[PDB]
Amino acid sequence: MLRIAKEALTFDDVLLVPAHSTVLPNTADLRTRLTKNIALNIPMVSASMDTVTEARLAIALAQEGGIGFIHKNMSIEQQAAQVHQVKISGGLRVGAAVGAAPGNEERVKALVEAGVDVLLIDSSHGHSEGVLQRIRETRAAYPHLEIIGGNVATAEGARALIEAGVSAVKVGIGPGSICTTRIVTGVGVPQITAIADAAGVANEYGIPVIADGGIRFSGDISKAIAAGASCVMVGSMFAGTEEAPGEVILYQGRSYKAYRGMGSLGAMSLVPEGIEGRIAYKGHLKEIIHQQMGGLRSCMGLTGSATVEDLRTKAQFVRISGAGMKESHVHDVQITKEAPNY
Amino acid sequence: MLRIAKEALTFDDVLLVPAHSTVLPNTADLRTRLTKNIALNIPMVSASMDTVTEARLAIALAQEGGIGFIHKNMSIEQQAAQVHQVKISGGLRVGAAVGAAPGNEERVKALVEAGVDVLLIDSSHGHSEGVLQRIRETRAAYPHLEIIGGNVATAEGARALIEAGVSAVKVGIGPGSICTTRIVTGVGVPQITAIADAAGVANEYGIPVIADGGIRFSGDISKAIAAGASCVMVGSMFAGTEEAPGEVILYQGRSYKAYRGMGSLGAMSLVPEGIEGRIAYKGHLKEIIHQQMGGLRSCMGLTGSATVEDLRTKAQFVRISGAGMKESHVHDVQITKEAPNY
Amino acid sequence: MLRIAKEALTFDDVLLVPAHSTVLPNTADLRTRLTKNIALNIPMVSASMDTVTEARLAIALAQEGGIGFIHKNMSIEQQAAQVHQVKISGGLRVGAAVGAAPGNEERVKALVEAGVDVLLIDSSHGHSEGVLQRIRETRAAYPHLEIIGGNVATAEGARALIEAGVSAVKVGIGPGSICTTRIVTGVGVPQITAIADAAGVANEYGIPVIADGGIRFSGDISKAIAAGASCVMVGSMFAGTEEAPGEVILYQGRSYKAYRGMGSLGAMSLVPEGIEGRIAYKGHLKEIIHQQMGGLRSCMGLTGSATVEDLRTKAQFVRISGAGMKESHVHDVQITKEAPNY
Amino acid sequence: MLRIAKEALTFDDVLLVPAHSTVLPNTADLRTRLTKNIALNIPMVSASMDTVTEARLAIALAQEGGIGFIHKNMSIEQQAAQVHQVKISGGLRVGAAVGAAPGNEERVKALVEAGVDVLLIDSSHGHSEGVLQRIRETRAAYPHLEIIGGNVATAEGARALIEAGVSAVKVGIGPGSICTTRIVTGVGVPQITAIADAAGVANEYGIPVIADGGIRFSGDISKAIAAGASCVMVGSMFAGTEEAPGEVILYQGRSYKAYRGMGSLGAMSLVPEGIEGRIAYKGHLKEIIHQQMGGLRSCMGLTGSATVEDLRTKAQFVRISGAGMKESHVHDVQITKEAPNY
Ligand SMILES: NC(=O)c1ccc[n+]([C@@H]2O[C@H](COP(=O)([O-])OP(=O)(O)OC[C@H]3O[C@@H](n4cnc5c(N)ncnc54)[C@H](O)[C@@H]3O)[C@@H](O)[C@H]2O)c1
Ligand SMILES: NC(=O)c1ccc[n+]([C@@H]2O[C@H](COP(=O)([O-])OP(=O)(O)OC[C@H]3O[C@@H](n4cnc5c(N)ncnc54)[C@H](O)[C@@H]3O)[C@@H](O)[C@H]2O)c1
Ligand SMILES: NC(=O)c1ccc[n+]([C@@H]2O[C@H](COP(=O)([O-])OP(=O)(O)OC[C@H]3O[C@@H](n4cnc5c(N)ncnc54)[C@H](O)[C@@H]3O)[C@@H](O)[C@H]2O)c1
Ligand SMILES: NC(=O)c1ccc[n+]([C@@H]2O[C@H](COP(=O)([O-])OP(=O)(O)OC[C@H]3O[C@@H](n4cnc5c(N)ncnc54)[C@H](O)[C@@H]3O)[C@@H](O)[C@H]2O)c1
Ligand SMILES: O=c1[nH]c(=O)c2[nH+]cn([C@@H]3O[C@H](COP(=O)(O)O)[C@@H](O)[C@H]3O)c2[nH]1
Ligand SMILES: O=c1[nH]c(=O)c2[nH+]cn([C@@H]3O[C@H](COP(=O)(O)O)[C@@H](O)[C@H]3O)c2[nH]1
Ligand SMILES: O=c1[nH]c(=O)c2[nH+]cn([C@@H]3O[C@H](COP(=O)(O)O)[C@@H](O)[C@H]3O)c2[nH]1
Ligand SMILES: O=c1[nH]c(=O)c2[nH+]cn([C@@H]3O[C@H](COP(=O)(O)O)[C@@H](O)[C@H]3O)c2[nH]1
Ligand SMILES: [K+]
Ligand SMILES: [K+]
Ligand SMILES: [K+]
Ligand SMILES: [K+]
Repeated sequence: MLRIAKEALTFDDVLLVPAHSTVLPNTADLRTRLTKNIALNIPMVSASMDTVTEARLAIALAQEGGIGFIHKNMSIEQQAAQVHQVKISGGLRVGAAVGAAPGNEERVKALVEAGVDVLLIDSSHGHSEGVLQRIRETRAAYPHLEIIGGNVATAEGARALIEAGVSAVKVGIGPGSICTTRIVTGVGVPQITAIADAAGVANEYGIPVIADGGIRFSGDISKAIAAGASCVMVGSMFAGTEEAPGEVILYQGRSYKAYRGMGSLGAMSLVPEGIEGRIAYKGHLKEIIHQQMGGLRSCMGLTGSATVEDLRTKAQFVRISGAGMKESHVHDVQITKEAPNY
Repeated sequence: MLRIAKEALTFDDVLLVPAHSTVLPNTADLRTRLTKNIALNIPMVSASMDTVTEARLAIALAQEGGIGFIHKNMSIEQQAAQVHQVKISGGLRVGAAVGAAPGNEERVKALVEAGVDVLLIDSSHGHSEGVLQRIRETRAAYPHLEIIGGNVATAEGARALIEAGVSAVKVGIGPGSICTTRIVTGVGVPQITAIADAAGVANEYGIPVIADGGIRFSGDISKAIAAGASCVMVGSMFAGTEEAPGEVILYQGRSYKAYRGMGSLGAMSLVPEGIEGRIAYKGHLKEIIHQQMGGLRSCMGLTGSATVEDLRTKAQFVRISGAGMKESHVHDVQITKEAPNY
Repeated sequence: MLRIAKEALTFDDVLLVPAHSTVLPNTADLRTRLTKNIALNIPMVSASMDTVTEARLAIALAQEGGIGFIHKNMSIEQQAAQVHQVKISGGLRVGAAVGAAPGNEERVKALVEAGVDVLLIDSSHGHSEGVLQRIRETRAAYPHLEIIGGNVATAEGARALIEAGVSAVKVGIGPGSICTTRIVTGVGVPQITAIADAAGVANEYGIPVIADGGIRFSGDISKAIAAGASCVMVGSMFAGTEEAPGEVILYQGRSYKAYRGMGSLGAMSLVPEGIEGRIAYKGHLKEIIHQQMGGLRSCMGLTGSATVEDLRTKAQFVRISGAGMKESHVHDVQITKEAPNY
Repeated sequence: MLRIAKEALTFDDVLLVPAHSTVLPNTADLRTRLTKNIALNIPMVSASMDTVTEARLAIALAQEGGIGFIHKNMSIEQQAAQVHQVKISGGLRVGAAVGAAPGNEERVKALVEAGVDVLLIDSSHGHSEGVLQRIRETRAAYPHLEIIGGNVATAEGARALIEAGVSAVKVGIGPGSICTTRIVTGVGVPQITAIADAAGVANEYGIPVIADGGIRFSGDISKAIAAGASCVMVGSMFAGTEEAPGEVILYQGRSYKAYRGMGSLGAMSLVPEGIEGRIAYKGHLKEIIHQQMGGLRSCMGLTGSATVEDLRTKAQFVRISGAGMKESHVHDVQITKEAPNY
């Protein structure tokens, strides 16, 4: 009577199993794919959010081997200009977002004319007739444009996007840090299972999966890749960097920047699907990426994964309980110094 | 040796799976049934509680497409008068509660004479000889009166109520926010399983199930409907509105109203089965309903549920762990603004 | 490789399922057995602890239909005198504790001479050669003395005690509120499973099981009985009453009494297996018993259990998750008044 | 699609089952093995950490029947001198650590010349070509030197170490109190399962398993042994003792010592895998060992384990839920005095 499809898992439900290794962290190969036609030197892309990615962060991230997605909460002229600013900064790639609603044809044309490398239809509605037909329309108009459609969280959603013509499948319905879709609507799929379910289909086509949302610690990047993702999209992890939009706010001896959902009231201007918040100031993006990729390298040394494909297709998990996750964190000790990756 | 019937689930144990959709939130159809003979434009009814539903809230709720149940903690004359006040307010429907104990015949007669649309026998003892024979007596005296009996939490309880002649089955033993039945007695069934178990029987008869208690967020409304309920009954979600009984209380810069169980000592005047509390002031009921139904509409857009029946009979769940629920909430960020639906 | 016998449950893992009922709380029959030869009017006995049971509480409890166990942390003459004081208070029954170590023969003789109704060998070592041979020695010396041996937590422990000649089996290794055996030693069995496992054996002999430790709320009493216990032993629930030993301590506007484990350093005067604490002052034992038995009566009304035997042998459980237990408690509301049973 | 090998358990997921006993705590035999050739009078060894083990603690621990591992964060001359200082203190055994990287030949030679009893290659990379070939090189150079290699967390890791020539297998990837490997990398195995998996292989060879990390309470020592370990390695439990390195720090009326991971930035001088912290001051190591071994003795009395081998090979577990662990701790009472083992 209760129509329950299966028990789905998230990052804190699993750990990666150490295995025979010939890999040292400094020899690990971090290269991967965003699409069949767009390679990345590291498996990180930035969220299309108004508190994460404008040209400044997109440039810095691309210089580190990732790609940024310029957010849609600005005029067409402004967004095209940001794309152009990244493109003229010496051989760098950039993406840009547009919404799922009809009437974005002019915006897409302007972004393409500005040299955008990949268009994102930025939505939770990947498995909808509207988004699928938007993808088909876009693929007709731009036969050689790399396209990522709305997010999905299932095998059938991934298949539908692929059949519509996307270049990569992005996975995540409500796992975001600043996000309340799952609470407001009741809808979502724990992210590890969501990634694996999508990958089971996408792998058949050689189409990359992008794991979007819920990444808190560098270890979550490893887990997302092992679940089947070719790369991760992050908001919180990059929010609060110097390069992210917004000024640094001093409060009670500590520094912060604003970070908000794109379905928050502030971002939309209504029934919101995110909140408005503040996040500790992180310093420069370069050091954050170094910390995060250091964790992933150390993972690859422990799992014996020479490349991201090895991690993505060969590494094994164990299922854990809540006590297992409490043991994984610091426990039974007072932390006197905050570590740069914790 | 341990007589354990099965593992039962509640709202936070499950999420709804996104599916193919042709539904936009503004095209979703929220109409449903309270009984075979009483339709609702939205799937919400208010609790028969002395801190939730008197005529003022019953009127406002009926104007929004729901129905209120006037509580029993007042004299017969007062309760009939409240019913009458809702009935003369332009085409509005109303319910009213009576207790399970013998001797309520005069009260029932007065409520019927005042034009009550549906009588509720307001109790946790739906599966008891007393309540079942009270239903039979009432159905004999008023062959055309819509009747809802005591609450149940099982398939057999639902069957018994149906065989006694009820017009809808209401489900919930102790899930309420302000309620302690399960702690004081040890008795209850997690609400998602309770709803599904009742619905498995009630569906055979075309008899609506009402999911009563434990609804905290709009996403819980979606889940209750998908578990099999035609509509939800809420106390906490409407307590604290301007229209609910009681005055607004200012304390340390914030406003509150009283909210208490009907088995609390205060409400009964003894071994209580609820507590007395205060709840943040919510403003006008209209905006709360708009927020809550906005969440449900957004659910229906994501699940592809065109109607409440589609959600109730076709949408699928996934089982989740505690980590999955922590990911669903806001996490790893400081909330600087409270959202109207969170 | 990991020798794991099975997954064991405690009170918060389960709820009782409501069933057809002809029972009202005021008609429920609370009578039960402590042993085949000692009946109780209510299913409650007090812990043999120096912060719970001396003559004053033993008298008050016996007047309410239970039995107290006078603790062993006093001289032989003092303990015999306390027994005598309960016996001369008009037809009342009393128990008394002795430790498991050799050399307690004189103490046992003095307690028997004072008229003790039941002797408890007060220990966690029920399944030990020493305790079993102590029981055999005692049964030889006093062929008609009701005897309860050391605690057990397994079927085989219960069988061994029965074969040694006990009159009741007491179950509980480390579930106590003030107790640390499970943390210090790593040994124990979650109490619901422990009770059921013991009862599976004891039921074959018609020998009562006493559920000792871990009872926090009245609903836990219901659950212990449904798991197979004929009655419960409580420390925390009665500590802090006016009748318990110790003076009332005022601190920051609230009143307390001391409550400590019998393996705490304070009680022993070493490697302790309990702690020293304070518990809120509860008032008179009579009102506490009324609240606790009111909860049990309300359970019996909901489960349709006319007698304690019906609850003990017929009522069904459902297994629940942590979300199910959070729903059972008060949730999402501020408690402005503390209820007498919560 | 999700490559999940099995559900793995940690200390708080399990309890030991009481069994028939002829063992009293004072008759329990605590003797065990560190290697086939090195016996221990108690099953405790100290972590090779710069805030746990230098000569002073190594001497005190060896006098109590354990063995200390002098940490590697000092010059060769200094480390050899510390070894020598323990060796000349009247018949005492000592170990010493070296890192996994090439170029430690001189350090090993100096430690051997100073009389070290056992060499530890102190690493998380036990299952790596580098560590395995380091073990082989060392075994070639010192055919009669007791060697422990890098840590492992799997059956295959244990087999590989054994085939390379180790004298004991040490188990633990990231369970440490002050440690963040699992969070930073995503890699690890809950410690109870890790120990059992290693032991399943090591038992075939008669090779001891050492359970390293995650031990918080004395009951965890019992559980590690029952999972298959011959002895435990502890950092937190001994940090903060008078004999551990570092001065006592007074802060707000309480005393502390520093305790930090060996992958913390402070210890390494970078992407750290531990943190820097402070731990409450514990007093002299002798009393801590007495408390911890008192807990283990009490376990052995309850499980009927006459020897450590009996506990290690015969004692049974039950799986528990989070409610079972909450019952095991102190609950529902205010602790007015801190117990020496809690
Ligand atoms: N990945 C997620 O779980 C998630 C969820 C909500 C919001 N968001 C973020 O917020 C922004 C808005 O995302 P969104 O579009 O999912 O939020 P949304 O559900 O508010 O939809 C936004 C617009 O798209 C159209 N739309 C609404 N429901 C639709 C449906 N069921 N099918 C097709 N089209 C529909 C409407 O025109 C609407 O104004 C984006 O920047 C996105 O990244 C993400
Ligand atoms: N849905 C729930 O889980 C729940 C539980 C307790 C109270 N309540 C609320 O509190 C109020 C009282 O509800 P209640 O009647 O369940 O509380 P209750 O158990 O206190 O019963 C109230 C009255 O009904 C009769 N009654 C008591 N036990 C009975 C039984 N086992 N069978 C038949 N009749 C019995 C008695 O005359 C009693 O005074 C109502 O407004 C109700 O909504 C709800
Ligand atoms: N039910 C429990 O889980 C539990 C646990 C510890 C203490 N206690 C309470 O504390 C008091 C002491 O109880 P306890 O005796 O279990 O604590 P314990 O384990 O400290 O034993 C106390 C005495 O009994 C003897 N003893 C010790 N270990 C034994 C063994 N393995 N087999 C046989 N005899 C042994 C010794 O002489 C010892 O001094 C009692 O009042 C009891 O209620 C209860
Ligand atoms: N048991 C654990 O889970 C754990 C984890 C991290 C650190 N530590 C502690 O911190 C210290 C450093 O331990 P570590 O060496 O595991 O930390 P690590 O991963 O930082 O490695 C330290 C050095 O060993 C070499 N190394 C790095 N990765 C390697 C790999 N994949 N295979 C082979 N060699 C590699 C490098 O030269 C590196 O500088 C030790 O004292 C150790 O006890 C323990
Ligand atoms: O449910 C949502 N409501 C929102 O308001 C919202 N805004 C962003 N997003 C999504 O969250 C991702 C960022 O997540 P993290 O901060 O966890 O990296 C992003 O990359 C998006 O997928 C939203 N999701
Ligand atoms: O166990 C109970 N003790 C009480 O004192 C009590 N009062 C109300 N109710 C029930 O709780 C429902 C309201 O629940 P929410 O606040 O969660 O919406 C209501 O609609 C009722 O079903 C009670 N349940
Ligand atoms: O592990 C233990 N260490 C102790 O120091 C201790 N003292 C009492 N007891 C046992 O706890 C029971 C009382 O438990 P409650 O307070 O939960 O009712 C009692 O009835 C005893 O079974 C102890 N258990
Ligand atoms: O992940 C790690 N990062 C670190 O920085 C670190 N330093 C020590 N160790 C390991 O932790 C063990 C001590 O653990 P406890 O404090 O829990 O006894 C030790 O015995 C080591 O196995 C580390 N692990
Ligand atoms: K850890
Ligand atoms: K979220
Ligand atoms: K509740
Ligand atoms: K306990």
